[PDB]
Amino acid sequence: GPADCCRMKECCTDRVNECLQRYSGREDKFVSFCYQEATVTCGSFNEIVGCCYGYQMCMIRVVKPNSLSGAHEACKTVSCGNPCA
Amino acid sequence: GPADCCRMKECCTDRVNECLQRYSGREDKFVSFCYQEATVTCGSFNEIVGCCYGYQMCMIRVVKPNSLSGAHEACKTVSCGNPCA
Amino acid sequence: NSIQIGGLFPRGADQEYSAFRVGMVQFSTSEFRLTPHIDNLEVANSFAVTNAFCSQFSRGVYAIFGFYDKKSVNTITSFCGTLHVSFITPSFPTDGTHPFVIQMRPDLKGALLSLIEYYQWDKFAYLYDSDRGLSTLQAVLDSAAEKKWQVTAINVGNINNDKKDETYRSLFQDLELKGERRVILDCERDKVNDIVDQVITIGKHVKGYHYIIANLGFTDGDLLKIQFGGAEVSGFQIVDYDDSLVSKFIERWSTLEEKEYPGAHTATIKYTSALTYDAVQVMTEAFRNLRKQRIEISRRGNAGDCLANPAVPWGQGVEIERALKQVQVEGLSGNIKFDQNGKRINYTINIMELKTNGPRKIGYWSEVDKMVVTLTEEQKTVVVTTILESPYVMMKKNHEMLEGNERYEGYCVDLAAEIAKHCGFKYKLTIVGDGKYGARDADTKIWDGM
Amino acid sequence: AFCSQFSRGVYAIFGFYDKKSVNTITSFCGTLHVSFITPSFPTDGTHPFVIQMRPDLKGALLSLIEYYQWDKFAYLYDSDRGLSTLQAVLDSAAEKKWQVTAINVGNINNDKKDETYRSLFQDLELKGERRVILDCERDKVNDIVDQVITIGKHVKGYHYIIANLGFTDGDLLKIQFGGAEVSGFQIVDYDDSLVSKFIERWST
Amino acid sequence: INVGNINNDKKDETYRSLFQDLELKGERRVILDCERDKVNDIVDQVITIGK
Amino acid sequence: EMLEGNERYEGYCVDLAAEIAKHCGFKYKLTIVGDGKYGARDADTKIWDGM
Ligand SMILES: *[C@@H]1O[C@H](CO)[C@@H](O)[C@H](O)[C@H]1NC(C)=O
Repeated sequence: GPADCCRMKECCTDRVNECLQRYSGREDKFVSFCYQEATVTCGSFNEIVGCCYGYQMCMIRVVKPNSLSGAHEACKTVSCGNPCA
Repeated sequence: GPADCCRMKECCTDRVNECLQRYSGREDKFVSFCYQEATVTCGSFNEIVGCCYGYQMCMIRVVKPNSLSGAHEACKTVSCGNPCA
Repeated sequence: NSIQIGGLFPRGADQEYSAFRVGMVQFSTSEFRLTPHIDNLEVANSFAVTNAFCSQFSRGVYAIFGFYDKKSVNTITSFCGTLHVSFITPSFPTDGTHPFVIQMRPDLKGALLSLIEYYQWDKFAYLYDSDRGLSTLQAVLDSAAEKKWQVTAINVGNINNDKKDETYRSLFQDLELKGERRVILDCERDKVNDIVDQVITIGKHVKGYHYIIANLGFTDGDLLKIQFGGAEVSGFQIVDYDDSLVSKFIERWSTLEEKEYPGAHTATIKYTSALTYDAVQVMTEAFRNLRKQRIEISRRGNAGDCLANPAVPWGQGVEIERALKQVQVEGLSGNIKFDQNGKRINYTINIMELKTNGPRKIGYWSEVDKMVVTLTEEQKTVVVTTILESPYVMMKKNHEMLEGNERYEGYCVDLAAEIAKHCGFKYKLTIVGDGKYGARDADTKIWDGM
Repeated sequence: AFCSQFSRGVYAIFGFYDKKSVNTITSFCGTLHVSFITPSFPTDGTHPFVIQMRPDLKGALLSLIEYYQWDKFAYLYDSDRGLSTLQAVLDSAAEKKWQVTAINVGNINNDKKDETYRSLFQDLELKGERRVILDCERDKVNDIVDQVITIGKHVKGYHYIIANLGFTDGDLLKIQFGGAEVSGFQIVDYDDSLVSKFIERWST
Repeated sequence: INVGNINNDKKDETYRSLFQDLELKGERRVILDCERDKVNDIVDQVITIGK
Repeated sequence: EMLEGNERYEGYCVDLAAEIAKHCGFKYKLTIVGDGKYGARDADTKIWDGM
């Protein structure tokens, strides 16, 4: 049906987070993986960019092992950037 | 300075609504004008598309004179569509 | 100076009564001697508890030492509260303000939560039963809401033992589904053991799982079962055997004959029994302090019927209560002191971890300082996946006459030889099964290929 | 009181119990073979010589949650009727994908409770949760409702589920016009002819 | 809008219709010039409809 | 000479820098290396010089 922006973002963050939860304690390794899955399920306007690029980057640089919850809670409000290129 | 999505959308709807409030009874006529100004103030990833396209179309098709408040309240949750095209 | 004190021992509790008698012998003095009246009952039965309590009351006991269950505990608290008779118990601490009750067992909540924070657990599983009450559950749920924890609360107490086989397999199946490894067991030792056996049976004791046993009896049960399993296990110990007091006590305990004192011949002692011993100490010191303060608590006449309405309490009771609560002594559970309500204060809960060689204390937990840590602490053949492409990997003409990496020739083969030569490992060249490089299937979302 | 009734030689007893006293009643009625009938909450287990008038609310609640398709919500409970329902919805949350926030409102004293609720719903604002289940006695329900209206969370977008058989027993006129969805359970249908006649006699 | 001519006995839905009509225009900013009692009444009705 | 900061410099690596910083979401300040060398290890003092 119709595609959105806000919906895609909220879905993106949630799916990434829920995904990283299965990988607890190795979490810092799998961020890009879970972001890939999340981009697949939530869709993206540009396949390269993904659902939310900025959230992905913030998580990748911030996330430390077992620190997930706080990291996501800090990073989920971040600007996603341009979902074009 | 990333422009995100949601922030831009909520900004778009808010500016459109706030602008259309200034024109009473002419509300259905000035929708495109206020959408132009709102896209200007909130910025857009594609200048042609605007901040939120689906909201613009929704307002244009729904809004009738003096019906502003309800029309906006109905149209502000709608999907914006593809921001890059 | 005969001091009559009633006592309640659940049928099947031996070492507790043994340690009780040992306490009677060791803390005995020429000044005064405690004269216990022991009454065995069904602890879960409220009626039985009521009958026993009123029996002790009519006998005119100055204090009662006993046990309770989630079912019977309110009977004890209410009756002791009404008749002003002091009750001392090793059983789980009551959540609330209960007068005329002295709870020997320390509160485990703080130690547990601090332990969770120590291991940095964001998400885990909580297995509980309703025996000692849901107080701990409420605690970890409120703390889970506060600290943003995702906790799975599962009641294993309502599962019947007759029909429980596939129930636990399904339990840990659902638990494996979410990939949650970390698991906390808050249960009676029997249920714990059962769950453990189910775990080893289902092979959930392998590496990657972390179990936290919540109780003071971590070394009292058999840890040899999952010891070699390869999963981390952590827990709490209220009795330090490295202490001189506990060491000498244990020497005398081990020299005791099993025939006279049941289950008293052992290297260790259950924390409940130890708490009983320490309780005997507390009572002795209490009445001693009563005699030193020159206050006579002696009963003038018989107490009469406990049920008789309106109930009238004796005055002396309050004095005996204050006497007990003001006691501070040294014992197997460490420093023993009480607050106004009767809960334990200034306890030290040794935080212990099960390792390969055996259990070891990694730290201790205090009511103030929280968790404080004690003393800080071949070559496998590399599997090389590759695909056939020219001239990267190709089959030799004579390849049927050869075996292993000698079968393949190509750029990537030589490059593999070089990489292995520089990195210093033995390598096994293998061709990928599906014969693809790599991809994500749009349906199954599974990565295929090398 | 029970032994008083017993010595008088009564053939049956009708009464109420609490989470504390219920074991006394069950044990005594079971031992002395005296039948006990009560409106109070059902005991969880098999207890003889007790006839529980109150129906089980668990199934209705869980099925309702499934009906509204709630993935995540907040569960407000107290320690008065027991944690049985809480344990139930937690186990069912474990079976399903549910994310449940359990908060104990029972240990909060009524004299000092003002900011306790503001902080409560503050923590509820943290997660942004707009779906909330109240499992409490009518009094706590009413108090929590008043606090909800005060902080203005009874407006549209919020969904409250009151768990009890007394949904119409408390005052609903308060949040009725608030614009927020409220759902609950009723064990007494006033549309029934029997109940209608009873009410006609009752009001007089 | 004159809120003074409304009788206290029959006034329930009158305020609901008032603020509904006020919702029509989307009006948020509102000035109350009234006696303390009428002020209290209007305020309470505002809390009731959650505005 | 009339500009200041990152506006002083232009080039391939500058634009690429802008892109990297835009992608990684940080504020960057372009600076020229002191010794004016790329990088090397002195065989004697074992000290790295350069960027
Ligand atoms: C003993 O307990 C009290 C109660 O919290 C505490 O303030 C005090 O610091 C404790 N003493 C020690 C040595 O832990």
